[PDB]
Amino acid sequence: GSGWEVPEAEIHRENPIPPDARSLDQGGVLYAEHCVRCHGETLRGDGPDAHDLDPPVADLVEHAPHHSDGDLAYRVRIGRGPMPGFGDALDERDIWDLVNFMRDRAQGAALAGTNG
Ligand code: HEC
Repeated sequence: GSGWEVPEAEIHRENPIPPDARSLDQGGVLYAEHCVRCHGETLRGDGPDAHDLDPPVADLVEHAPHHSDGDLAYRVRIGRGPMPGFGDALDERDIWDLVNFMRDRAQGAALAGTNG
């Protein structure tokens, strides 16, 4: 590969899980279980292990609103650089809620609080 390997079809596959209690609460658990070590708690790359990798962990806060549910989901599923694909360990519910958590927090930090 030479970057992001994700099929456009699955990019438009919006995770069939309503962003709410289960997505955000449970998603936070799966997030703090795995993602925080590189993407951090504030989705800004606050991860301690994010300093011993090669590719940029990216500012999910800004990245997530610009990306689609399926796109982000597939990357957690199959992997994205130094992060292994969790699609074999985690189920759809785990990853789908992860994306909802990511999307919600990112958009919340992008929109709410910003007057410009
Ligand atoms: C360090 C080993 C990581 C852990 C742990 C997790 N992620 Fe990650 N992620 C990492 C990198 C270096 C990158 C970018 C590499 C690239 O090819 O661009 C990413 C990217 C993502 C993305 C896509 C964001 C974007 O490219 O705009 C998503 C959606 C993502 N990561 C999700 C994610 C989740 C849910 C994790 C916990 C289960 C997680 N990552 C852990 C590095 C690392």
